[PDB]
Amino acid sequence: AKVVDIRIDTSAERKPISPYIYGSNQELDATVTAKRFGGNRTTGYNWENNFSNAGSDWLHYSDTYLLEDGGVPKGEWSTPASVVTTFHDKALSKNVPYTLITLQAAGYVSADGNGPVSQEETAPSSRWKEVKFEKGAPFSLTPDTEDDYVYMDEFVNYLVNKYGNASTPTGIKGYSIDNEPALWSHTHPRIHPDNVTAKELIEKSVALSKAVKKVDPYAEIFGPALYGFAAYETLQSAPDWGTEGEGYRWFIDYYLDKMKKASDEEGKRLLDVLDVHWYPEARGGGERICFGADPRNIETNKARLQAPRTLWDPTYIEDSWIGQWKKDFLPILPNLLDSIEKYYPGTKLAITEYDYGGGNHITGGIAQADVLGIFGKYGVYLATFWGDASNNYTEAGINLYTNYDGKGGKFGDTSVKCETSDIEVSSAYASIVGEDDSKLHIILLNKNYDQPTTFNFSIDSSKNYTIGNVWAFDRGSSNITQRTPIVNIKDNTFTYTVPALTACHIVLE
Ligand SMILES: [Ca+2]
Ligand SMILES: [Cl-]
Ligand SMILES: [Zn+2]
Repeated sequence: AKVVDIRIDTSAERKPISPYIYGSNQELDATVTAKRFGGNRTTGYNWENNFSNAGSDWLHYSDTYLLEDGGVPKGEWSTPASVVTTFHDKALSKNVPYTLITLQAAGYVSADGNGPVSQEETAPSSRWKEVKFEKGAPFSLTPDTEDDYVYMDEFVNYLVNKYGNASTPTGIKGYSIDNEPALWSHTHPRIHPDNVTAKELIEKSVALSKAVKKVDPYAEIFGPALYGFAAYETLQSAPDWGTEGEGYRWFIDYYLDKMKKASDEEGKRLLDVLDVHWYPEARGGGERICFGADPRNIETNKARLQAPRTLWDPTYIEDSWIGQWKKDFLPILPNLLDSIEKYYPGTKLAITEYDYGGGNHITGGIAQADVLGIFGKYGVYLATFWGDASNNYTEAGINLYTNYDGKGGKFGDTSVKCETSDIEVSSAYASIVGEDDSKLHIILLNKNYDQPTTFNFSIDSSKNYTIGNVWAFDRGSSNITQRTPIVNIKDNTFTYTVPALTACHIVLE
């Protein structure tokens, strides 16, 4: 039998878990705690008329896709910002406390919904409106659709007028500086044909942040929404990186340092949240764990289970180009957080797109639960999964934290010390509520593929626990079901054997 010791000390290493790590980009069958309006379609979205452009995703079409996909009623298609107000209204109706709205920085937004934009209609042209961050004339709630410009501060003003500012109960809390700027010239060449420079990205980020914060001083600015590691390192070989990056280990440090400098000159914080996208490059069984992975490939599934360790564990070297060539930047979350500490202390960290794959397989659910445990433990502020409602095991992984009992039961909001003797076969995360250890929550993941694992728990707490109720999912179902409670707790010790490939949430009282 495989035997693993779990040691918890409810008084030790206490740290808040940000509530907003359990979010999504799409409409999921899960209770989520943040919603992001972002990704490729948001770069060219025009709040005045709701048109947007597919870019490379579909023939550079300008059309009504976001109206249709967001479920906006036809009677509101010509109402300013109806894509965004439907998106936020839906989030509020689902009791989601954080909405993150992407603002447009690549330079232009769709003028029309008339179909493909030719290369000869690359902006500026009749097919586009130029974005300015500051109107510099009085705002209107009925923006002028006939002129040549779309104003970001006027868009924010419309939202704040409707919902209140970000400090209020219904306000939109965060705005993103566009999406994947190092891919603008690939995804949106008809808006931004040139490869983005580091200098342009800082100039725009600073200017947009200033413009937003004049309207809503409480709103959080997120950037740069980088697509993946090569953008973290060099802004995708940006044309000015050889000069701008002198003395910087990677583009992340340059971005933090320059946003801090601009904030110090301005006299207020202009970057609230360092925002990146992380689609694992980890491979197993001869393929990446996401983007077309075969769920029959057991070696891929095993690699998916271990891949979350690249986020935090210095001993884990994944099979990928990042694991091979970029060891100096792994594990990735401590590297990002260390950069924040060195170059812009107090900046938060968000993972605004990610997907570990296997979302309809038990290993996608276990990996998802592991990732959410890591985000909480290591201090990520906000995270939003990218993927649809067919990812039933990913959704179970989210609900294990946000709604394990179907009536709103949730993981605690204060992380506490919880160590496993075998980080390969298992993960375990523990939390309490506020400062109170009366209820101790434990997420316990058995990564053993084809055998049970016996866990010997030893807990140091101010309480003497007498029952552990249990909810779990497994290969039999992604529905989270209540299991027999743990009852033989002797001096805050117990033994609990869990079947192969099972994810559990234990609630001790
Ligand atoms: Ca206009
Ligand atoms: Cl990018
Ligand atoms: Zn689903």
